[PDB]
Amino acid sequence: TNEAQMAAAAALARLEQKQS
Amino acid sequence: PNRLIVDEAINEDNSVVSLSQPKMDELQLFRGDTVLLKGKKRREAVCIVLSDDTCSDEKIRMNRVVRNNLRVRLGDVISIQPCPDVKYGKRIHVLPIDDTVEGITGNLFEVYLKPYFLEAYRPIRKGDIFLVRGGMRAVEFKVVETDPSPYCIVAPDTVIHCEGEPIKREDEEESLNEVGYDDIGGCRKQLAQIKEMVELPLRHPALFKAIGVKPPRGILLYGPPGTGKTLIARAVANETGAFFFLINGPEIMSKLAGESESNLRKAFEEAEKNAPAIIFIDELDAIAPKREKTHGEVERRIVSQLLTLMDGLKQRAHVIVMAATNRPNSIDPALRRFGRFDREVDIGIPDATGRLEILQIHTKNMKLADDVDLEQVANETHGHVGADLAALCSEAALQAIRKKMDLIDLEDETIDAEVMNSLAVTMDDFRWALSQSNPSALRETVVEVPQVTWEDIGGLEDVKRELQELVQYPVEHPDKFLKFGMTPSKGVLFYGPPGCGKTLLAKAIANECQANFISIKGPELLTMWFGESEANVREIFDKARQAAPCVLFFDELDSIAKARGGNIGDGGGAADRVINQILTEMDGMSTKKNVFIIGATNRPDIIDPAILRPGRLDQLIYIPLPDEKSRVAILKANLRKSPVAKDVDLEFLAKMTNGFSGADLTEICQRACKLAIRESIESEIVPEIRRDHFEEAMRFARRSVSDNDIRKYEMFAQTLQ
Amino acid sequence: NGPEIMSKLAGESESNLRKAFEEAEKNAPAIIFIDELDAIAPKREKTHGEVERRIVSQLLTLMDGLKQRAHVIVMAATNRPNSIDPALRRFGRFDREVDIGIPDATGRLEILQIHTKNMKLADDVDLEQVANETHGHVGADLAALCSEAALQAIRKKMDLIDLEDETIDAEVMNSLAVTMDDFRWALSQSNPSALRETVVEVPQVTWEDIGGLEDVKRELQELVQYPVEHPDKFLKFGMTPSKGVLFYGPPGCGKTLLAKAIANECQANFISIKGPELLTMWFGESEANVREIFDKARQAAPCVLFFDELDSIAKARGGNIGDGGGAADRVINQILTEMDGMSTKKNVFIIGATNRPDIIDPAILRPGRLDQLIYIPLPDEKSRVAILKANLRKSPVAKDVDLEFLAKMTNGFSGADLTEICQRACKLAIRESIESEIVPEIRRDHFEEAMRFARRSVSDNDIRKYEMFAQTLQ
Ligand SMILES: Nc1ncnc2c1ncn2[C@@H]1O[C@H](COP(=O)(O)OP(=O)(O)O)[C@@H](O)[C@H]1O
Ligand SMILES: Nc1ncnc2c1ncn2[C@@H]1O[C@H](COP(=O)(O)OP(=O)(O)O)[C@@H](O)[C@H]1O
Ligand SMILES: Nc1ncnc2c1ncn2[C@@H]1O[C@H](COP(=O)(O)OP(=O)(O)O)[C@@H](O)[C@H]1O
Repeated sequence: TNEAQMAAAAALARLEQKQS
Repeated sequence: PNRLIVDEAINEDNSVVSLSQPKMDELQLFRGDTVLLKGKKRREAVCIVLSDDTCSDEKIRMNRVVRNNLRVRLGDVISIQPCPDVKYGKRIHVLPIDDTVEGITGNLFEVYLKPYFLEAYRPIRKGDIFLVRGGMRAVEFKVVETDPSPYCIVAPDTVIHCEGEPIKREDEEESLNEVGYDDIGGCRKQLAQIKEMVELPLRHPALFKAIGVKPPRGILLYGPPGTGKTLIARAVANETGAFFFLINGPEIMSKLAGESESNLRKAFEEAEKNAPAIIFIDELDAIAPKREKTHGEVERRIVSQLLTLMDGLKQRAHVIVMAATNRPNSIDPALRRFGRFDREVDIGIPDATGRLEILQIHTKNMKLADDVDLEQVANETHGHVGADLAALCSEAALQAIRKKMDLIDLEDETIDAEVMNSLAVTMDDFRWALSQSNPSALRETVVEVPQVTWEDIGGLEDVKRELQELVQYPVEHPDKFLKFGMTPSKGVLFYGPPGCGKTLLAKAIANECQANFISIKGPELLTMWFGESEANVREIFDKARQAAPCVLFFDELDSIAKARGGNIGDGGGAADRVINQILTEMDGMSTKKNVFIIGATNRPDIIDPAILRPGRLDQLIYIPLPDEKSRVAILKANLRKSPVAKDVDLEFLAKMTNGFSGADLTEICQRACKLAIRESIESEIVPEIRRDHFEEAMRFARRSVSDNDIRKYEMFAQTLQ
Repeated sequence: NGPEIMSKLAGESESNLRKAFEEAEKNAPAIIFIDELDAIAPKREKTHGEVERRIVSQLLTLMDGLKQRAHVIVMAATNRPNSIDPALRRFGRFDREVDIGIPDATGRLEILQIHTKNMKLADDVDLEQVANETHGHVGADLAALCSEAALQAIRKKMDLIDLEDETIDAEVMNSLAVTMDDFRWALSQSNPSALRETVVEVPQVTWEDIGGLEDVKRELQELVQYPVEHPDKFLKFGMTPSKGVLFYGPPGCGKTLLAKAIANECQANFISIKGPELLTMWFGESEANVREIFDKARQAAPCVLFFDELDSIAKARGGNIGDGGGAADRVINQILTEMDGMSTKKNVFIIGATNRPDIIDPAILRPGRLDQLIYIPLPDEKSRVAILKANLRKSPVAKDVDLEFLAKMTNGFSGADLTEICQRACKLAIRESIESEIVPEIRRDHFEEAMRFARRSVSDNDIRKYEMFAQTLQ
């Protein structure tokens, strides 16, 4: 659903900023 | 159905798990959907599912925070289900755990919780524990009240409260600052091997009781001090849940006769009473030194006492004994016989990648400034082990604290959270620590997977392809080698002038194959002969067997012939003790162990011909000085890291440097780089390397290989036809 | 077991041994098994401790007491028969001994089959491939190999079956099968414990594997088989069988295969002693090990004891130049002694090989030792064709390959050099086959290309010496 995909977008941004 | 085994995750995030696509289809979820995880003792967690190319189909990857909340451990099984009906929350109340709120005060919400939740959109559930890192402290929090239930996503427009005394940790949960696998940096491959051996005997004893297989009952770790031998043993006990018993040689040996044996026996009896349990014996060579190397009855007695206690492990159910030594051959050989300590793992020294991982682990809580470059540190810290890298991180943290915080805070035990979080550690603080620390393991050989690739080697186009045929094809296409009855070669010898890329050739094939590179040098072969210590030859080949896949590189193969006189010598052949032991080990090494041997020499005319017979280094490759097209390729390759001006004529330089080796062409490019940097720095007291910098570099560069040396190599190559 | 007895205090270790024998008598018939015997009763002259001297004496008296303790047999296990006090082997006590040794390829297959009786194996599993690859492994290693292969297969299914309880449903284990990838995986993980120990077994080299030398094959059969197939005829005519033969001639002509092939046909244990081992004994002044080699040959009888590179020491000492001494050294002198004291009727035949007979200590060739001499020249044209055909039995060969034409060109090539041609042509066929997937047989072009790299290893400068020496011997 949409609230879950917004939660995923925030988790992906945190992981990519820290790992990249 | 919908049940997966708990494993470790690459993603560190407190609300993310990773599944392989076939299980994302079984669960009928898409990347980014929220799922609910059901563990043990009616405990659940909510998270987002992503995917990668590392998780296996049967397993679900998660971090320690999720495993603690579910009250599960690595190897357990949980249920996973999608929950598309998840909505945003409205009000939540989150409080810290008392275990971490010690020596710290101030507005913990503004420092930790608000950065953590603000625009973070994290799924939470009542009772969820999560860890927020910053200010050089790791503080974990619990969700104690939510308006929606039993889970919700915390939107940036929700209200978060944090009022009340810190929560006393419950007995059903463990502290997230306890030692686990995520605290171990380098030697990840070694940890994986131990996990396979240990996690199941302890986590699922039912499997070994029901299935007709035997567990390992003893693992010997070895390597220099400060590499993580004791960290691994403790981390394994903490992750599996087995009781950890600590033994060490010198403490047991400090006791009187009869007390040392009684104390050793008690530790084994206690492990059974508290089974599953792990008994870790540090300095095994001190508690049980070789009997043939001691004199007294008491020293032989304690060895016999340990040997029989190890055999008693067939009756002491679910007890594994681990041990640590510095050298695998410094302990009584009986301990390593079938049973007892029938497994061992070579920990060694972390390489440049492992050192970077260790520095990152010991900076988890540290706020680093933009100028901090831990990869640069890892490359400078040659000879350092985890014990030294941890000291470097703590020293850099302290310097940042003394420079700033001591001008803000009182000379007391309690510091405001805001002042701690306001501190950043600069590169100058890390470099200062580097000047204070001194490597504890600089002389020992370090085995690493090299970063050299094929693009790093100029010229030698056919040699690069030849190595791929010799090393990769025997395992990439084994059905063709069997079909044509061809026996793959076990190794190749390189000969020719120095500085032409012999080392890069061996590393480049090791790199593509993801294999460890082991560097053996002439001085090791020379010492073994003169000191009558050829037993070290076995250690070299044994390390290659344990490091597999690996490439075992024997440099200066001529050192043995030279030791016998080389240019003069006696009237006999090149055969000697060291080469005989080396050849014996080569014959006993199978290609099925994924170990390939490469040799090199600068004096091929005096190599014992035995090493060139079938089954040894039968293949001969000549590596001459680079030719006209190769020298240009070398000069160009060395400059891929820096802008080069259009006025630079690399072909002209290659035409002049007719007698130069690849090592000499590198100095020319590297010197021109330094000269361009010098000018760039001065301009601020430039954007590219100019022709003037290369022409100036030519004033210092010289050829290392003389014309007489070239003729010697060409005449030999001609002799071979 | 050693550690259990030796860990005890003075007076306790002796009492424990006494009680063990008393219990065996009370419960007779009984067997007492003493493991790690060398840990309890090492040579007395090698220890200064009072406890070790007493514990040897206590074991000796208990062994002698077996005259009264009727129906009690004591068995002991040691790593080597020479690691214990020699008194234990005195008539009585431990006067019988059996060499267990290391299983050969056939024994290893049997062990693997035993430790897989309960395991469900997939159709792709081939324990003959494993038994042949597991060189240097002992039964405990093969048991560990089967366990590791099982654990790999177990993980692949237990992670999916989701059964977490004290018991496992029989159907779950019944559906678990171990594949060849799980045994091959385990092989890459285990490490043989007996790889560097000497391995003694009947060789798999057959006479069909050696090209040419038809008369040498017959000669070896007369020297090795006839003395034991027709012992009554040798007595009838007063024949004294030879105890060995030395081969000489160019390298790479089959000296080793000849010794193995005769050992195979007569089903005799083949013991391989190589130059590096003879050099190790000389360099380290440990020639005493020669006596253990010849003693093993007796234990393994019937056997063929092969001494390769007999001149390895003479070459280490220069030979053409040398030092102030002669041809004799510590290692060859022990070999001379052991051969002279060996009885022909023990069915131990000794074969040597050298590429430089002119520097062999003449003592080894005296009557009663290596009195026979066989010359192995470079193969002739008909033999070179036979060699190429034998080497290519393991590969597909195209009809356009003319092995007789190749043999006509390779006039100066040894058998080892013809093998390089065959293997090089195979490698070329492999390269082309792999490239075609990014041909299924070795084509004439592959052999003609191989000829561009293969060269004779023995030049006429050495052949003239071999022929002149053979001529001197008539
Ligand atoms: N491989 C490693 N990875 C991460 N940290 C390590 C490693 N090896 C050592 N350390 C760190 O260095 C210190 C080692 O101290 P200790 O546990 O006493 O080990 P040792 O046996 O070397 O004395 C710890 O702070 C530990 O976290
Ligand atoms: N063919 C080549 N292409 C690019 N660089 C080379 C080449 N040969 C040598 N070098 C440079 O010379 C240096 C020394 O190479 P190496 O093979 O270690 O020399 P040595 O023979 O002394 O071991 C390397 O760091 C590499 O940068
Ligand atoms: N007559 C022959 N028939 C077949 N192959 C041979 C023959 N002579 C030599 N070879 C090949 O040469 C190789 C070396 O033979 P070997 O007798 O071991 O040499 P050496 O005894 O000098 O070490 C063998 O592996 C074999 O394949």
